[PDB]
Parts: sequence; structure tokens; C-alpha cells
Amino acid sequence: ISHGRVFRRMGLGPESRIHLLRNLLTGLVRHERIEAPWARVDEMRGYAEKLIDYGKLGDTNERAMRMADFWLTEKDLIPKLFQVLAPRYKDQTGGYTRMLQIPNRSLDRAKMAVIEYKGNCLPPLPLPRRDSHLTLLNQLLQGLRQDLRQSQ
Amino acid sequence: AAPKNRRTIEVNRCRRRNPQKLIKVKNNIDVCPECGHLKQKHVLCAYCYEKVCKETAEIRRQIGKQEGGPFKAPTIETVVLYTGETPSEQDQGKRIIERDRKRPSWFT
Amino acid sequence: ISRKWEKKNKIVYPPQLPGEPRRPAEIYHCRRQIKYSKDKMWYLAKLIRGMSIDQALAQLEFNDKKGAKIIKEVLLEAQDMAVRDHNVEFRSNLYIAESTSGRGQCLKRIRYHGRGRFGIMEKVYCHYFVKLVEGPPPPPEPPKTAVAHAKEYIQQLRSRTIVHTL
Amino acid sequence: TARGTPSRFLASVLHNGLGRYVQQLQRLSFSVSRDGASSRGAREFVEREVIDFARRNPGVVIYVNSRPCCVPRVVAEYLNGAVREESIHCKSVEEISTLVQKLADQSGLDVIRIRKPFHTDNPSIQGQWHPFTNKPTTFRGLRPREVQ
Amino acid sequence: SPTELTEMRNDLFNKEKARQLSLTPRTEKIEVKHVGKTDPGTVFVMNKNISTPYSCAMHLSEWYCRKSILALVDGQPWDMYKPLTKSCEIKFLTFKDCDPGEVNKAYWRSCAMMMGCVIERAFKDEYMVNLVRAPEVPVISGAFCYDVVLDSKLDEWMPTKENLRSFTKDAHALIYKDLPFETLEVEAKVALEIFQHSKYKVDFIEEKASQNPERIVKLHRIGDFIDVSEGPLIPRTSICFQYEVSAVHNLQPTQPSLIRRFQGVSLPVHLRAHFTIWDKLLERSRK
Amino acid sequence: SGTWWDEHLSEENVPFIKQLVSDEDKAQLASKLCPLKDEPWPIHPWEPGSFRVGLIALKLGMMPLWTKDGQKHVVTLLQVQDCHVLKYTSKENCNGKMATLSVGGKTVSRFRKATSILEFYRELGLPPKQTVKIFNITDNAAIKPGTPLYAAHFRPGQYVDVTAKTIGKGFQGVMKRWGFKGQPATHGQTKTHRRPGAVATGDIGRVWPGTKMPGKMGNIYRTEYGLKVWRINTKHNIIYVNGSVPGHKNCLVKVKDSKLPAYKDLGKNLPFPTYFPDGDEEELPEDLYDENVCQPGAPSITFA
RNA sequence: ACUGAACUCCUCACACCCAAUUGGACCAAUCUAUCACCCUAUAGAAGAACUAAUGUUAGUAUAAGUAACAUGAAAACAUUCU
Ligand SMILES: [Mg+2]
Ligand SMILES: [Mg+2]
Ligand SMILES: [Mg+2]
Ligand SMILES: [Mg+2]
Ligand SMILES: [Mg+2]
Ligand SMILES: [Mg+2]
Ligand SMILES: [Mg+2]
Ligand SMILES: [Mg+2]
Ligand SMILES: [Mg+2]
Ligand SMILES: [Mg+2]
Ligand SMILES: [Mg+2]
Ligand SMILES: [Mg+2]
Ligand SMILES: [Mg+2]
Ligand SMILES: [Mg+2]
Ligand SMILES: [Mg+2]
Ligand SMILES: [Zn+2]
Repeated sequence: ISHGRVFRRMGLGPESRIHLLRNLLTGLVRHERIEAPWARVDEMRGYAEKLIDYGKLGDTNERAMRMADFWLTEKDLIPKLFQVLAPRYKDQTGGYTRMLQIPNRSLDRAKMAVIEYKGNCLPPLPLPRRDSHLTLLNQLLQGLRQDLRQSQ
Repeated sequence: AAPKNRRTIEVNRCRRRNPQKLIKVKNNIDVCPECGHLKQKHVLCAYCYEKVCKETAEIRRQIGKQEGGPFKAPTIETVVLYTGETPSEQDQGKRIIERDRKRPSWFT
Repeated sequence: ISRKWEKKNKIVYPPQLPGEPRRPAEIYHCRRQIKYSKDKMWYLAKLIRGMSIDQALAQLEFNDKKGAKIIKEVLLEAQDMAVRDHNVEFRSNLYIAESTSGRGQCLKRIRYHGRGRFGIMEKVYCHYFVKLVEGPPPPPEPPKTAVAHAKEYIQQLRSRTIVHTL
Repeated sequence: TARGTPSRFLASVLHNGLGRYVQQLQRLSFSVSRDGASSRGAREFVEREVIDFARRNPGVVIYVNSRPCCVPRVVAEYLNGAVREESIHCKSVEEISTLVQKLADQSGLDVIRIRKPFHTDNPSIQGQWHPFTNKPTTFRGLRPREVQ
Repeated sequence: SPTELTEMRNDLFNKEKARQLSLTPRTEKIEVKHVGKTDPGTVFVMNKNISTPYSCAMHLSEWYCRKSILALVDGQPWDMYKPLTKSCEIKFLTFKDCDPGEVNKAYWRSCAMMMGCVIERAFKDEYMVNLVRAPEVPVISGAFCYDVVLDSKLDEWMPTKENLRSFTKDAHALIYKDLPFETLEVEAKVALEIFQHSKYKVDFIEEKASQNPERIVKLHRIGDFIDVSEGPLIPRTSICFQYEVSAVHNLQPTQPSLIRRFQGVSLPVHLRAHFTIWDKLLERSRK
Repeated sequence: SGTWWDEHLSEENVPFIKQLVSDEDKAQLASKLCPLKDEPWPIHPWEPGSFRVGLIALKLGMMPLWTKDGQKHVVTLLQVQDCHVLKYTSKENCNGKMATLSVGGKTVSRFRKATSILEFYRELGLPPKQTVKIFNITDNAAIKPGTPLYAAHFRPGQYVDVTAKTIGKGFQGVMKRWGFKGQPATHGQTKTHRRPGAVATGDIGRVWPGTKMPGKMGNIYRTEYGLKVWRINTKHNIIYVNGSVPGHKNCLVKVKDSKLPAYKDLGKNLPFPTYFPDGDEEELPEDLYDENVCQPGAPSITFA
């Protein structure tokens, strides 16, 4: 039974899980876009947003600094978090990362996912887009919307 | 615990040709509007993604070239400029990445 | 070994009379000595048996099995040669008529067990065979209706005779 | 066994003995060797018995081939279009004469299991049994427990 | 009798098609360059008047055959089964495109014509039914409509809910028939010969010939039913999935004659709506 | 090809459609607030032997409750959410012993329901409901479909039966499933700690039907009998039932009158068909308490 | 009263239902003498016939696509991290 269990069991155990996620997160901070197995990415996603929140909390803050020091193995990334990533997202209250499923891995046929920090410099992903408003169904519904607003 | 008797081809066929064993037909397959190659819905188009990844790799090679050695992550934002492009007011005070090719249509 | 499937494309039919329906083009193609189990290959062969060429290619493209890409390659080769050599009008206007796996020539190796004892390991090889036929894929056989069953049962009753009599 | 073998009903070719009896055997081909011990009996048959058989059965055409062969054969053809090949290899004159006469007597119908030892196209004269035979009619044709 | 009229119309249509087919200069070849985002710069070397855009799709893939609704030939809308005439640039238009306006119009017109066919065959022999036209009403309006003149006998008659259901069932039967949308490009005289009986059709053909520099008009056939169209149509009847005949309204200026406007709403297989959304579209289309 | 509702909708059409359908649901629910103003089915007085309809409630959770005697009783909170009568079936039509009322609870999405269910609810003029349960009633207890049901249907001091699917524990071994003692830890016991012992007897060359073996436990319907109603909260439609009911929190439970022979004919004081708020005779307070219940806001109890 | 066998009768036929053992009539294929010449004849010979030896060798099944086996992470694939 695993009712209300929120964390996956991965790696060689709890510490190993932390270390695996830490490496993925370090990769994400450096590269701003990471391919990895879907489950591992999904697990890391939460930590990614939390890290930005601690980044926002301030450079001078000792608590935030300690957290940043732990989660970023490469130390050059710690300035980047506080001075680049945190100021970028100052406007929005969340939804810093974007996760999309990728065609399965060649070797082991693993479910794969791309994770990026929003507003990166890199070429945009081929994101899924909803149908145009000018489609037949959308036209009919626009007609309906117009009729309803005219009624009021 | 060993088999008491050889299982026949009739019984074996029944086991291994069961619908449960069979491969299921997929209804997720649609044409990617951008390239015309087949994509599974809910999944990024393989062709389009490969294209984006190739460009990303090239930019990253250039990033590494400009940085020089490890532990040289900039403390400023980055922008990528292609041939016949100049930094704007926004692009001023950002790290400039130069590419030897033209702007892709999809890159905006 | 036998290689009859190859010789099937070498058949030449006499020219058709004007007052005759157009003969659908048949294409025979196989890959020999695929490093893959025939049993595993069978599932993929069965999958695409009734399908059109494009449907089959789509299904194979998004399959996770090793043999899927091999069948995809064979199908593409067959589609190409169909148009080029066998005078098929449209590359899309093809459907899989036959799709089969057969055993290949195999190699015996030794598998070491956890005493002096051992086992004989067999390196599996298989052939994939395909026949493509020009035209739309034939419609699947409709499920038997209540009226069809009823008719069949009446027919059974009407068929019966007084047995062991004059 | 029956389950392992085809079966047929008892039949005639064209209602053979109804109007007039017509001999079903049509042609009889013999392959005989001039030299060869197998065809010894066959030779003696051709010498003495075949002429008389031909006279007795004018409807049958007899062919005698007389060619080199290890086994002599008789091929019997019937009006229905059946062909029967019978080996007369190392058989006496008596045995061959017997076999040939049997072929003359036989029709072209297959020698398989015959399902019924009788066949009729009009089995009934008074009318085949149905449930309502041997049942009395009722007034107004009223069903049981019917008010009207 | 209606049967003899449709028979005669079919004979004339077939005769005209045969005439147009006969003047082909022995399977001439045309070069058709595909200009699209997908599979760029592919050329089709195809028959001058035998070949169609659908056969171009058949050269590419099944996906093109399935999804393509119209062909844009030299930037002009073109039926999938309409034969090509000259060396040209082709692209395929689907419902999913950024601006599917042309596809929307084509689908709308096609459904209008289908409804026309249905309502023609629907009424009894004793009653007289005369089809006026299919107005070019926008998709945003919510209902494709057709104008019909009925006999004086059914002036006081108003269709019931069951009657509308019956029209719907007939339309679904027509969908199930899976009939191609046959097209013909003719001189006015031929159209006049075909549509000599219906004065409304006469008038409509006259104005259509007038707007064109020549006297060239377009005709479309589903199955034993012929109608003159405003523009290009969808390839096949099977494209429609959800098809209901919404309502019938009497037009207000009924001084000379009484015209019924038949209104209905449709969506293709590609753009299937949920039961709930569909119910909203129905309740709007009745207005 | 597979399709969902918002597959083919635009960016701006999705919020519009959501709003439109939500508003229609709200309107339909609000429409049914006055059943007595609409043409009702005849209301009959209570008779011995009569059985009334029950409810479908959502299990909110548990809190402690105290009594004047000083004993603490844990109670379960059952919230009644959009509970309506859906269908009536006569005894002859049902081919059963009693007339039946189908009652639904907890409104759900229209987009996620089958066409058949959608059509049925469309005819009703109510948004679709998660679960429908059937209550066997007498003819005199018949209620017109569409009529809302409230927590005040039950009254404090009354006993109820509660039926729900139990918490699914998935595949379980004999020790957790049937409380088998298992085998000792040490003193040998090579591979036997949690295993079933002898499954059957030697002489029978088989295993009896219904032997206790490892399998799926939970996720089945169970009934808790003779649970006391301690308190009703009329404002939020809460029933406070004694002890624990089956199922997880936020599940849907079937609540009916107790079938136990002790509480056979205690339905005299209860509102017979149902409670109709629109009647508006002696408007009920926010909270209905049992005599023994220590009400919040009451002075501290002294055992005199 | 009737049913009821391989008993008995009936139409035709007849060597044609015991272990070990014993007597007899035939005979597959091969080689040789002499025949024969789309595959045989009369004789003489003999490594002269396999549903069975946990038989020998080889092939291929069953158990079974089972048991089991394998590559720390990201990435510019420079490198860095655990
Ligand atoms: Mg879980
Ligand atoms: Mg693991
Ligand atoms: Mg060793
Ligand atoms: Mg213990
Ligand atoms: Mg142990
Ligand atoms: Mg041990
Ligand atoms: Mg007897
Ligand atoms: Mg006997
Ligand atoms: Mg006897
Ligand atoms: Mg005897
Ligand atoms: Mg021997
Ligand atoms: Mg043997
Ligand atoms: Mg042996
Ligand atoms: Mg097993
Ligand atoms: Mg394992
Ligand atoms: Zn793409």
C-alpha cells in the first residue's frame, strides 16, 4: 500500500535519490534545458521551482544561501541563481519550469522528458499549440459567444 | 516443480495468440503540421525536436568557446545573434552569442 | 536453405485482353538472417497483416520493439521497388497481403551454469516475409448479426433428414 | 475406416435398368509385353480369351498395346467418365479373365462406402408421417384452454 | 414524375462529361509543383484532364488523402476530385490550417447542397417541391440554410420535431452512402438544358453566367441529384459526422409566393464536438 | 480517432465553454429548490411498516463529540452534496418486492460522462451525478424525480446504516488479509514467516471453494449497521454519525434508516417522504442536537 | 408378453480370435546368374526389415520468450558532478 506517498523511490536509496535530483537540478541551472527520463524529470521539477523561490528570497539571506550551496554542486552557478534566474522570475509567482514529453530513448526505450527554465536564450521548443480561432468549430462557438453577450 | 507433460502446439497457440498478448493498434498518430512527419499526440514531434536540439548544441558549443574552461558561468543574461543582426536596447548588457548561419524561420 | 520468396517477383503473366478486369500488382520482399527471435517477430508481422502501407508504417514507427524498425525498413524498400520496378501507380495505394516470420539458420553456444553442469544456448535468427498488393485494404469481415445466426440455424433445421430409414 | 473415408448413396448412372440396361464399360486398354514373365498370363489371355470377350461385349472397345513394360496393366473407362487402372502383373489367365469380367459388370461409380443398401425417389405412397397424422381434429379448431 | 426528371438530368450530365472527356489530346502530361510547408518541391507529372488533386495526394501519402479537403491551385480553391487543366502550383488545405476560411466555406456549401437533396426526396409525390438556392451565409451565423418553394397545399403546414428528425435520418443515410462530390464546368446553354424546368434555377444560372467573363458555370452531383453551386465543395459525403436539420422558417415578405428557409448545422469527422457543446450549437442554429 | 471535449477548442474558447457549462449547471440546480411550488406527488402520513428513501453523502472526516455523562464518542461527518431523486420504479415494473427510488449524489463533469447518462440527465434537467444508489420504498413514500434531498431528512436520536466501498489495500498476503498467525522468526523457519500453512487436507485432492488465500483486499461494499445520528448541521447539510463508516474521506456513502429489528418502527417522528425546506413550518436552526450531546457554547459540565 | 450375445437359424463365404513353445504358407528391399527394359521374372546369396534397451549420433520441440544477465548523472560529448 502506498496511499498518499508523494516521492518516488529512485537510486540506491533516500540519499542517492537526493544526489540524483541534485545533479539533474545542477544541470538545469547551468544549461537551462535538460533531457532526462520522464519520472526523474517529474521528481526534479518541484525542487526546480523551490530553488527559484529561495533565489528570490535574497542573496544576503544566509538560509537561502545554505540551500543554494547544497543544491548546486558547481559553485559558479550560485551567483547565476541569485543574479540571473531569480530577477528573471520576479514578476511571476510560480510556473518557472516547462516540462514536455519527448520520443522514447533509443537504447532502453525509456519514457523521456525535456525540462527548461522559461525565458531561456535557447531556440524555442516545438510546443503543442491549440487549434486556431478561425477553425469551423471555433467559429460556431464564437458565434454563440457573440449571441450570449448580445442577449445580456 | 517440473512439467508432468509436454504442452501441445494447440494449447500453446491459444496462450500466445491471445488478444492480451497481441500488440494493440495506436490511435494517437497524427501528422506534425510543421514538417509533415508523423508525431504521436501528447509527445513532441521527433523531427522538429531533433532540429531544435541540433541548433541548441551549436549554440552551446559557442557558449563553451566564449566562456573558456569550467566554472565560468556568467552573472548576466545571454542572447543569441545570427548574421546581419545587431544588439538592441534590451540586448545591451547581455552576453552576445554569434552564429555563422542565418536566422531559422521557427526561431523568433 | 530455400529462397523461393525471391523468385516470386520473377513471374511474368501474359498480356491481358481489353475485356478483362485490371490485375492488382503483387510485390514479394523479405529480409534474411535478422538477429531476432521469429516468435518475437511474429507479433509485429501479425499487427500489420491487413493494414495499408501508410497505416503499417505509422504503427511500426511508434512501436518500441527492435523488430519494428527492421520491418519498417523492409516495408520502405518494398514500397520503393513497387513503384520503380513493378509499375505501381501510387506508393500509397498498397496494402499488406502477407506478413510472416520464419526461422533462420542459428548458432549453438555454451551457457555456463553454477556447477560443472552447463546448457546449450541458441543464437536466434529469423526471416521477415512480406507481400504487398496494389489497391485499397480489403474491408474487415463484419461481425455475425443476430439475423445471420437465425438464418443459419433455420438452415440447419431445414437440412435435417429422417436418418437410418427408407 | 468409415470416418477416414469418403461415402456416397446408392445410385445409377442414368437410371440404368429402368428403360433399357446399358453396359457402363466403354473402353478397355491392355498393355502387354512380347517378352517378360510378368505379362505371361496376359499374353495367353490375348491369345485365347480376348477375342471371345470382344464378341460377347460389342459395346466395349478393346485396345491391345503390346509394348515393352515391366508390369502389364488394364485400363477400364466408363460412360460416366471414371477411369480404373488395374495391374494384371504375374496373374494367371483365369485371374485375368475374372478381373476383366468384373470390370464389365461394374459401373463407373466409385467403390467407396455406400451409406444405405437401398435407394428410392418415391419412399412414400400414403404420405410421409407428420405430427398431425394420427391426431384428431376438434370442432371450431379450438386450442386447449381456449374460450373462443 | 420526379423519377423521369432526375433520369433525364443524369443522362445530360453523363453526355456532357463524356463530351469533355473526348476532346482530351491523347493523355497529355502536365507538371504540377507542390508548394507547401510539408514535403517541399515535389513535382507531379500527371494527365492533362484525367488527373485530379486527389491523385496528387495519392502520390504523396494516405494522410494527404484523408486530411486534405481542398486544393489551392495557383492560389485558387479547387475540388479534390475536380480534374486539373494546366501546369500549376498545388497545395492542400485542411480544417486545421491557420486560415481555413476557404475550407469552412466549402464545407458549409456542401452541407447546404446535401440538405437540398434530402428535402427534395423527402416529400410525397402529390406535393410539389421546388428548390430555390443555397445562400452564402457565414459559418459564424451558426446554421447553413437553403431556400425552398413548396406547393400551395402545404402553406398552412408547419413541420414537427419528428419531421425534422426524419430529415436528419435521411441526411445520415446519405452520409452512410459515401458518395463523391462530382463536379462539372460547363457553358451556360448546357445548364439551361438541364435546369429548364425550375425557373429559380434558370434565374440563378443566368446571374452566375453574368458575373463570370464567360458563360461558364459550375454543377455538382452527389447521387442522381444535380445542383448549381456558388463555389468549390468538399471531396466526399463521408466527411460530415454530426449533421442535424435544425428548423424551418417562413420568410416574411410572402406577397407573391411563400419561401421556406431550411436551417441546419454540421461538423466534420476532423472537428467532432462533445455532446454538450453540440447541444449548444443546435439551440443556436434553430434561431 | 480518440477525442476529448477541448481537443479542438481555441485558447480563448476553453474559458468561455467552461464558464457556459458551469453556469448552466448552477442554474439547473437552483431551478429545483422549490419542489412543493412545482406539482408534487401526493404526500401521505407515516404508517407502520413503511420505508422512506435515503441519501448519498460525502465522508468529510471525523471529530470528537462529548456527552453530558462525560463519555467521549468519535463521530463521522457526512456532507450531503447535490442529492436529488433521479428515478422512480413501480413494484410491477421492477419485477421486485418493493418500489424503488434511484437517487444520485455529487455533481460531476458532463464531458466525462457517456451519451446515455447525459441524455437521461438532460431529460431530468439536472447536471450528472457521480454515484446513483437504489432505495427500496413503499408506494406511499414515492417522491417525484428532481426533488432535492437534505441532511435534515435525518434527525438526531435516529439510527442509520452506512454503505461504501472500503479502502482498497490491493493484493495482500494471508496475515494482513485474514489475520493468519504466520510462522516464527528464528529457530529455523527457512522461508516461512508470512506464508499460509497447510491450505487444505491431504485426503481431498483439491482445495475447497472459499478458502482464505492471498488476494485483493478492500475496494468492496460494506455496510455499518446501527449508527446513531448525534447532530445535524442544516446550513452545510452535515450528518454526525456515531463511530466510523467504511471508505476513505471524500468518498460517497449510501445512508438509509437502520434495518435492525430494534429500530424497526422508530420512523414515526421523522419527516416521512422527506424534509421539504420550502414548506417553511417551524424553520429549523443551524444545528440540531441530541439531548445527550454537549453543545459547543454550553457551560462546562459538572457531574451533579 | 416383450427386451436381451460373437449361442443358434437365416443370404453368401470360410485357413482367417490363447502366453511360452512348435509346425507350415507367403514376402519388402539389396547384391549376383540369366531375364526384363517406366522397374520386372526364375534362381543363388546375405551387415536381409525396429512404436520401445534412463539405447548411439544428429535435428527440432516442451518447460519458455520463462529463470537469469547488463550501462552512476548532465552535457559542447571539451568537460563537470555524485
Ligand atoms: Mg503510487
Ligand atoms: Mg531501482
Ligand atoms: Mg568451475
Ligand atoms: Mg509472529
Ligand atoms: Mg528467513
Ligand atoms: Mg538451506
Ligand atoms: Mg438380438
Ligand atoms: Mg456374423
Ligand atoms: Mg458360432
Ligand atoms: Mg467359419
Ligand atoms: Mg540388420
Ligand atoms: Mg526409426
Ligand atoms: Mg530408442
Ligand atoms: Mg512458468
Ligand atoms: Mg526475474
Ligand atoms: Zn515536426
